[PDB]
Amino acid sequence: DLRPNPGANKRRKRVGRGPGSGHGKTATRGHKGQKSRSGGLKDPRRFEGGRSTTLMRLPKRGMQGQVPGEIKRPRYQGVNLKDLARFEGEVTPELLVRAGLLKKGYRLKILGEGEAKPLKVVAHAFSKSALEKLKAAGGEPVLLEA
Amino acid sequence: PRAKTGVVRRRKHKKILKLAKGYWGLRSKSFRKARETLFAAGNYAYAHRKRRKRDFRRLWIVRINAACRQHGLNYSTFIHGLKKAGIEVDRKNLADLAVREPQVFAELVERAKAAQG
Amino acid sequence: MYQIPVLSPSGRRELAADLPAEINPHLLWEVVRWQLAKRRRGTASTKTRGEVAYSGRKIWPQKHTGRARHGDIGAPIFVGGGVVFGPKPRDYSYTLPKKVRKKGLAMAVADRAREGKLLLVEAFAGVNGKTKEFLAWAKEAGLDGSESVLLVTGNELVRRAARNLPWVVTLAPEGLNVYDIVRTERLVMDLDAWEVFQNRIG
Amino acid sequence: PKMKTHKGAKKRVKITASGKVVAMKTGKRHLNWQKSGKEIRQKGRKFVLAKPEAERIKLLLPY
RNA sequence: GCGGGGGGAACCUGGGGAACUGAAACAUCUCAGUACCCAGAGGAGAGGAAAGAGAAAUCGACUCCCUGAGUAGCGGCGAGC
RNA sequence: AAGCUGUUGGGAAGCAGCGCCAGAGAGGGUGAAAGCCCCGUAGGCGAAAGGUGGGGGGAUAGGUGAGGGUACCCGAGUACCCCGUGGUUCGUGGAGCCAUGGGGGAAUCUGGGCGGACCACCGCCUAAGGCUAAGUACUCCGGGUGACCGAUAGCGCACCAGUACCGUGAGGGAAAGGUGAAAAGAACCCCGGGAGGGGAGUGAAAUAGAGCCUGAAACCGUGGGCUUACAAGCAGUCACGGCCCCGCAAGGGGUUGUGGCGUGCCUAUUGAAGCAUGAGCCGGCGACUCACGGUCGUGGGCGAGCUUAAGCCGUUGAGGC
RNA sequence: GCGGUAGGGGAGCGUUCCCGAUGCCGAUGAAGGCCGACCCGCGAGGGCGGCUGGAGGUAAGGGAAGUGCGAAUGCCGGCA
RNA sequence: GAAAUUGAACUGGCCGUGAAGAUGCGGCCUACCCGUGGCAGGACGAAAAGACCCCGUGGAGCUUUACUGCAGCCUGGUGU
RNA sequence: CUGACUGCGAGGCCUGCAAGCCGAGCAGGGGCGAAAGCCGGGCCUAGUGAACCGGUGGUCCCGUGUGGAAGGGCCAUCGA
Ligand SMILES: [Mg+2]
Ligand SMILES: [Mg+2]
Ligand SMILES: [Mg+2]
Ligand SMILES: [Mg+2]
Ligand SMILES: [Mg+2]
Ligand SMILES: [Mg+2]
Ligand SMILES: [Mg+2]
Ligand SMILES: [Mg+2]
Ligand SMILES: [Mg+2]
Ligand SMILES: [Mg+2]
Ligand SMILES: [Mg+2]
Ligand SMILES: [Mg+2]
Ligand SMILES: [Mg+2]
Ligand SMILES: [Mg+2]
Ligand SMILES: [Mg+2]
Ligand SMILES: [Mg+2]
Ligand SMILES: [Mg+2]
Ligand SMILES: [Mg+2]
Ligand SMILES: [Mg+2]
Ligand SMILES: [Mg+2]
Ligand SMILES: [Mg+2]
Ligand SMILES: [Mg+2]
Ligand SMILES: [Mg+2]
Ligand SMILES: [Mg+2]
Ligand SMILES: [Mg+2]
Ligand SMILES: [Mg+2]
Ligand SMILES: [Mg+2]
Ligand SMILES: [Mg+2]
Ligand SMILES: [Mg+2]
Ligand SMILES: [Mg+2]
Ligand SMILES: [Mg+2]
Ligand SMILES: [Mg+2]
Ligand SMILES: [Mg+2]
Ligand SMILES: [Mg+2]
Ligand SMILES: [Mg+2]
Ligand SMILES: [Mg+2]
Ligand SMILES: [Mg+2]
Ligand SMILES: [Mg+2]
Ligand SMILES: [Mg+2]
Ligand SMILES: [Mg+2]
Ligand SMILES: [Mg+2]
Ligand SMILES: [Mg+2]
Ligand SMILES: [Mg+2]
Ligand SMILES: [Mg+2]
Ligand SMILES: [Mg+2]
Ligand SMILES: [Mg+2]
Ligand SMILES: [Mg+2]
Ligand SMILES: [Mg+2]
Ligand SMILES: [Mg+2]
Ligand SMILES: [Mg+2]
Ligand SMILES: [Mg+2]
Ligand SMILES: [Mg+2]
Ligand SMILES: [Mg+2]
Ligand SMILES: [Mg+2]
Ligand SMILES: [Mg+2]
Ligand SMILES: [Mg+2]
Ligand SMILES: [Mg+2]
Ligand SMILES: [Mg+2]
Ligand SMILES: [Mg+2]
Ligand SMILES: [Mg+2]
Ligand SMILES: [Mg+2]
Ligand SMILES: [Mg+2]
Ligand SMILES: [Mg+2]
Ligand SMILES: [Mg+2]
Ligand SMILES: [Mg+2]
Ligand SMILES: [Mg+2]
Ligand SMILES: [Mg+2]
Ligand SMILES: [Mg+2]
Ligand SMILES: [Mg+2]
Ligand SMILES: [Mg+2]
Ligand SMILES: [Mg+2]
Ligand SMILES: [Mg+2]
Ligand SMILES: [Mg+2]
Ligand SMILES: [Mg+2]
Ligand SMILES: [Mg+2]
Ligand SMILES: [Mg+2]
Ligand SMILES: [Mg+2]
Ligand SMILES: [Mg+2]
Ligand SMILES: [Mg+2]
Ligand SMILES: [Mg+2]
Ligand SMILES: [Mg+2]
Ligand SMILES: [Mg+2]
Ligand SMILES: [Mg+2]
Ligand SMILES: [Mg+2]
Ligand SMILES: [Mg+2]
Ligand SMILES: [Mg+2]
Ligand SMILES: [Mg+2]
Ligand SMILES: [Mg+2]
Ligand SMILES: [Mg+2]
Ligand SMILES: [Mg+2]
Ligand SMILES: [Mg+2]
Ligand SMILES: [Mg+2]
Ligand SMILES: [Mg+2]
Ligand SMILES: [Mg+2]
Ligand SMILES: [Mg+2]
Ligand SMILES: [Mg+2]
Ligand SMILES: [Mg+2]
Ligand SMILES: [Mg+2]
Ligand SMILES: [Mg+2]
Ligand SMILES: [Mg+2]
Ligand SMILES: [Mg+2]
Ligand SMILES: [Mg+2]
Ligand SMILES: [Mg+2]
Ligand SMILES: [Mg+2]
Ligand SMILES: [Mg+2]
Ligand SMILES: [Mg+2]
Ligand SMILES: [Mg+2]
Ligand SMILES: [Mg+2]
Ligand SMILES: [Mg+2]
Ligand SMILES: [Mg+2]
Ligand SMILES: [Mg+2]
Ligand SMILES: [Mg+2]
Ligand SMILES: [Mg+2]
Ligand SMILES: [Mg+2]
Ligand SMILES: [Mg+2]
Ligand SMILES: [Mg+2]
Ligand SMILES: [Mg+2]
Ligand SMILES: [Mg+2]
Ligand SMILES: [Mg+2]
Ligand SMILES: [Mg+2]
Ligand SMILES: [Mg+2]
Ligand SMILES: [Mg+2]
Ligand SMILES: [Mg+2]
Ligand SMILES: [Mg+2]
Ligand SMILES: [Mg+2]
Ligand SMILES: [Mg+2]
Ligand SMILES: [Mg+2]
Ligand SMILES: [Mg+2]
Ligand SMILES: [Mg+2]
Ligand SMILES: [Mg+2]
Ligand SMILES: [Mg+2]
Ligand SMILES: [Mg+2]
Ligand SMILES: [Mg+2]
Ligand SMILES: [Mg+2]
Ligand SMILES: [Mg+2]
Ligand SMILES: [Mg+2]
Ligand SMILES: [Mg+2]
Ligand SMILES: [Mg+2]
Ligand SMILES: [Mg+2]
Ligand SMILES: [Mg+2]
Ligand SMILES: [Mg+2]
Ligand SMILES: [Mg+2]
Ligand SMILES: [Mg+2]
Ligand SMILES: [Mg+2]
Ligand SMILES: [Mg+2]
Ligand SMILES: [Mg+2]
Ligand SMILES: [Mg+2]
Ligand SMILES: [Mg+2]
Ligand SMILES: [Mg+2]
Ligand SMILES: [Mg+2]
Ligand SMILES: [Mg+2]
Ligand SMILES: [Mg+2]
Ligand SMILES: [Mg+2]
Ligand SMILES: [Mg+2]
Ligand SMILES: [Mg+2]
Ligand SMILES: [Mg+2]
Ligand SMILES: [Mg+2]
Ligand SMILES: [Mg+2]
Ligand SMILES: [Mg+2]
Ligand SMILES: [Mg+2]
Ligand SMILES: [Mg+2]
Ligand SMILES: [Mg+2]
Ligand SMILES: [Mg+2]
Ligand SMILES: [Mg+2]
Ligand SMILES: [Mg+2]
Ligand SMILES: [Mg+2]
Ligand SMILES: [Mg+2]
Ligand SMILES: [Mg+2]
Ligand SMILES: [Mg+2]
Ligand SMILES: [Mg+2]
Ligand SMILES: [Mg+2]
Repeated sequence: DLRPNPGANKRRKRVGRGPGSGHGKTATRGHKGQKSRSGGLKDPRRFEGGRSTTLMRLPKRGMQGQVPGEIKRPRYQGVNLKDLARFEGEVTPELLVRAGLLKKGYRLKILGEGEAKPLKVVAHAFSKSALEKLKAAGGEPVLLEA
Repeated sequence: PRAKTGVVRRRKHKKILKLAKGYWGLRSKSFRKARETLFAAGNYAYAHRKRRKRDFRRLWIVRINAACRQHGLNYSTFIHGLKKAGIEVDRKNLADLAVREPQVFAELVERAKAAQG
Repeated sequence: MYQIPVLSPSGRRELAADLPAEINPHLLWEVVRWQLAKRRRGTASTKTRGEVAYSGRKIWPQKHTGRARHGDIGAPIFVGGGVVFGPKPRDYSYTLPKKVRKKGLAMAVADRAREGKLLLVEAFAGVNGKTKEFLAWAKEAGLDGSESVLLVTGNELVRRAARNLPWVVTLAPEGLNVYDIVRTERLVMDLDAWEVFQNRIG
Repeated sequence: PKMKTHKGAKKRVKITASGKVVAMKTGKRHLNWQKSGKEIRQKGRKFVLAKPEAERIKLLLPY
């Protein structure tokens, strides 16, 4: 096969609208036709009227922050045991971070629906329901500590 | 990649100018006046393409009425009788028989007369 | 597809490899496009009404002048003055997904193999980096110039010998890419080159 | 270049897990003086919006 | 006796330091330590061997790039940064 | 490195014939389209003198140990605190740390700063002296390369340009490239004061004749065909007719006599033929882009997964990690 | 079923540039220009014929924009 | 041997009509083709993107017991 | 006598937004009545103000190495 027609399979058409002409998007050019169609409209996203925005709502979202700001803390990443049921042997945060579901969130914590495999599991915490569903299958040690 | 205006604007202009010939003054030499006058001309042409019908209908009708009035009746009586006779014949134009073969026209006058009432 | 002919000093035996049967032309389109758009290089330049070399003074009062109404001569309405939306230097290349690349590659080699034009070789009598030797060897392999040929091998000397030839294009094994595969009607390459080709994908 | 998030928005609006936008019921801070207990419960909750709702989303989205 | 003086397209450091404009007015803020003036530097300059980072009993001079991140935060908690 | 013959042409590199080199089939010139005609190209070779030169090699300056005891030293109007401010994401905020104009004013390891007011505890660090390459930035200069310009473009300037010219001055700031392969640049005769032409001659071409390739449009003229001096017109259009012209034929081209009809273009407008706005006419320049970040749609790759960024390796339009 | 401004949608034409190009077209004459009552397309436009001109041009199929002018008391030049 | 100006012109009167103020529309009347010398009624004649008026959350100059600032002066503590 | 209750709220009215308005019924605990039942203020339609900012009380919260404290959040109520 050769450069005669690898051509894009009849849908990608670069046909950008060229509005300056006598037919298509004549004169006024693009949707304009009036005024205050010049440099640029004020936003409009959040803005305008000049009245009060929707800004009449309010921040209940407290703890917005202090000057030192963010307080670093062990962020807990959860994981359903139905996605854990994909493989079987004896899991540790290493295996979970290797599989695809963890992403170095570090503090692992199995939970949720799905069905339990009788395998073993080390974590940092355990949800009640998961702990029970897995209790009806196999063993499980708690976190390291930190 | 840059692309000057180049040949294009001339070519187009020349094309319009080709129709402009025959017009008076700048109206046939200058592209702009040529364009305007060509527009007006186009519209006039389209309208008179419908005018032609009315005009010829009228001419025919006058001639028919004249030659018909030579025999004794007017165009109204003529068409009344003719359409009443059953002769859907003669798209009014073909009543040119007023000119050539007026005898046929006369027989038609009779056939309209008797069938009129 | 599979049953490609392998040439060696001992006969015309055969071989086999994966090489998908189905071949989406649009994929080759996007890969080749990516290649030609990455090999592209931005350089076209122009100057704005501020990139000009003129003054800024209002050329005349505008009030009572009777004339038009203008500012500095750098304005694009002026001849010589700044360009409007002229091209500036910019990067045309992007990141086409690796999967797509290896895909299209294997697909190109596949199509060339399906046409039968592919040919794995090991016999290289044209040892010394000399055109006439490669010409005789090509005369042996059934090459003749009737078909444009892409040659792929790690041998520097063979590369040299085939380099000047117009109906042929030199190429390293790591240089293997869809554009060159598409260019030439017929593909010929080394067992080692085909091995590392299989190493990228196979 | 690279849209900065609207800090005012996030400090007072929550994006739903699906797509809707949630804010607190207004009218429960300054107008109180002897307003009925019916008021201060129904104003204590949060709610959706409508078409400014669709505007709100744009003001975030890296978030 | 040794050295200095002046020049150099842009780059660099330091000493000074705006307003239009933005906020659909405007004064806090914004444009911005940007324009510019001045001094000084060299093929670069600045920076640089912790009285540091800040949460790991962890890192181990400085500079530059990607990411961290439009996060932490700052803000007539507005514009915006 | 590797070319001769025939052929057409004013001229071959074209055409036809057989043939040759290639680690060179990049390109440029040669009267037209050259791998082999010239300059080059692939690939190699080269410095008495100057510059550069840890990449390598030598040399020096320099540096290298354990335990005990003693109370000597360890950067001053400094630390620290307060007043007024700067820097940091920090606008006084619960406002620390670093920096310091004013005031008070120590300690020398049982010392002192700091980890966001302050306190305790737990830890990090040694202030008030100084030096240092590399990685980074830029482009007056040199080279390379363009899905960059092609004389209104591209640097303002392809050309005797920051010139002419303008302004007291700082400053402003242009236009202007083109004979032909070769000047072979037109002797001599003729008209003319010259200018300028007519022969003649050169040349493929002089409709390449010297601001000379190609020579568009407005605009100005000459000749010719048609037409007009009782006719009321956005200048056209439809109809028939006459004169003129190309064609066997039928038809067609040009013009306009009479007849029917007919309130320029753009814009701004409730509304224009408007006594509302803009254009003397012609040619060229001229206006919805790009970057990053979003959002729906969309063509594909993959799929509980998908994708890499800087960079490194490679190459010199080769991609890979 | 088909009047149509603002506006939305669909399908196309031409200009420059790249792949297709170590190619094909070009002195038996390229691009550009002038002319036409001829051919094709609804149209933007493409093609042929005569003349001029003298060295370049670029298919089918794709790619990228300094891409189409009649007006801005627009800009430059030329001429009424 | 210029100039402003100039959409194009084959540019008449009345009565009406119409964005109400028509050489261009309708109706009627008038008028052989081209110029020279004069007048200035019309072409809302030329000239200046109205100096009057209003609008713009435009600019600038001035005022004061408009607001907030700054210089300058008065003033307590402190260093000298 | 104190339902001028606390924890809610099916379903609507009106409505661009926000906002305003009607409300059966469930759980807790009480009022009046023998009971049936009625009570989440007044025959009803005006008697009012998003947000930012701060005052006060309260509490399952956060609180920058850890323990406190400063500060902040949440609930209640206050400054037009
Ligand atoms: Mg339309
Ligand atoms: Mg227009
Ligand atoms: Mg309007
Ligand atoms: Mg805008
Ligand atoms: Mg609140
Ligand atoms: Mg903790
Ligand atoms: Mg999950
Ligand atoms: Mg143009
Ligand atoms: Mg005519
Ligand atoms: Mg009829
Ligand atoms: Mg600028
Ligand atoms: Mg400038
Ligand atoms: Mg200048
Ligand atoms: Mg200016
Ligand atoms: Mg004027
Ligand atoms: Mg060799
Ligand atoms: Mg190679
Ligand atoms: Mg109320
Ligand atoms: Mg209540
Ligand atoms: Mg509550
Ligand atoms: Mg409620
Ligand atoms: Mg800097
Ligand atoms: Mg504004
Ligand atoms: Mg203002
Ligand atoms: Mg201001
Ligand atoms: Mg600043
Ligand atoms: Mg230094
Ligand atoms: Mg800790
Ligand atoms: Mg480290
Ligand atoms: Mg170290
Ligand atoms: Mg800040
Ligand atoms: Mg020979
Ligand atoms: Mg020969
Ligand atoms: Mg010959
Ligand atoms: Mg020859
Ligand atoms: Mg080469
Ligand atoms: Mg030449
Ligand atoms: Mg060529
Ligand atoms: Mg050859
Ligand atoms: Mg060499
Ligand atoms: Mg050398
Ligand atoms: Mg040597
Ligand atoms: Mg030397
Ligand atoms: Mg010597
Ligand atoms: Mg020695
Ligand atoms: Mg020693
Ligand atoms: Mg010290
Ligand atoms: Mg002091
Ligand atoms: Mg202290
Ligand atoms: Mg501060
Ligand atoms: Mg302070
Ligand atoms: Mg604060
Ligand atoms: Mg100590
Ligand atoms: Mg101490
Ligand atoms: Mg510290
Ligand atoms: Mg602390
Ligand atoms: Mg300690
Ligand atoms: Mg200090
Ligand atoms: Mg450096
Ligand atoms: Mg260069
Ligand atoms: Mg190039
Ligand atoms: Mg020029
Ligand atoms: Mg030119
Ligand atoms: Mg010019
Ligand atoms: Mg002069
Ligand atoms: Mg002056
Ligand atoms: Mg001078
Ligand atoms: Mg100029
Ligand atoms: Mg020449
Ligand atoms: Mg002569
Ligand atoms: Mg004389
Ligand atoms: Mg010739
Ligand atoms: Mg010729
Ligand atoms: Mg000359
Ligand atoms: Mg020429
Ligand atoms: Mg000429
Ligand atoms: Mg001429
Ligand atoms: Mg001419
Ligand atoms: Mg006649
Ligand atoms: Mg008469
Ligand atoms: Mg008339
Ligand atoms: Mg005659
Ligand atoms: Mg006529
Ligand atoms: Mg007549
Ligand atoms: Mg007529
Ligand atoms: Mg208006
Ligand atoms: Mg009027
Ligand atoms: Mg007016
Ligand atoms: Mg007006
Ligand atoms: Mg206009
Ligand atoms: Mg005018
Ligand atoms: Mg105009
Ligand atoms: Mg013009
Ligand atoms: Mg756009
Ligand atoms: Mg959107
Ligand atoms: Mg959406
Ligand atoms: Mg689609
Ligand atoms: Mg597919
Ligand atoms: Mg998809
Ligand atoms: Mg799929
Ligand atoms: Mg990037
Ligand atoms: Mg990114
Ligand atoms: Mg590279
Ligand atoms: Mg190479
Ligand atoms: Mg319709
Ligand atoms: Mg329609
Ligand atoms: Mg409209
Ligand atoms: Mg070009
Ligand atoms: Mg190319
Ligand atoms: Mg090419
Ligand atoms: Mg010839
Ligand atoms: Mg020839
Ligand atoms: Mg021929
Ligand atoms: Mg010819
Ligand atoms: Mg010729
Ligand atoms: Mg061209
Ligand atoms: Mg062309
Ligand atoms: Mg031609
Ligand atoms: Mg068609
Ligand atoms: Mg045509
Ligand atoms: Mg044509
Ligand atoms: Mg032709
Ligand atoms: Mg040439
Ligand atoms: Mg093409
Ligand atoms: Mg225009
Ligand atoms: Mg114009
Ligand atoms: Mg002009
Ligand atoms: Mg003149
Ligand atoms: Mg007018
Ligand atoms: Mg006439
Ligand atoms: Mg009367
Ligand atoms: Mg009148
Ligand atoms: Mg009137
Ligand atoms: Mg009429
Ligand atoms: Mg009339
Ligand atoms: Mg007027
Ligand atoms: Mg007057
Ligand atoms: Mg004006
Ligand atoms: Mg005005
Ligand atoms: Mg005005
Ligand atoms: Mg004035
Ligand atoms: Mg206004
Ligand atoms: Mg005013
Ligand atoms: Mg206002
Ligand atoms: Mg307003
Ligand atoms: Mg104002
Ligand atoms: Mg203003
Ligand atoms: Mg104002
Ligand atoms: Mg003034
Ligand atoms: Mg002012
Ligand atoms: Mg005054
Ligand atoms: Mg002040
Ligand atoms: Mg003084
Ligand atoms: Mg004092
Ligand atoms: Mg004193
Ligand atoms: Mg309550
Ligand atoms: Mg109520
Ligand atoms: Mg109830
Ligand atoms: Mg009782
Ligand atoms: Mg009861
Ligand atoms: Mg009730
Ligand atoms: Mg009451
Ligand atoms: Mg009562
Ligand atoms: Mg209200
Ligand atoms: Mg409060
Ligand atoms: Mg409070
Ligand atoms: Mg308490
Ligand atoms: Mg508490
Ligand atoms: Mg704490
Ligand atoms: Mg507080
Ligand atoms: Mg509190």
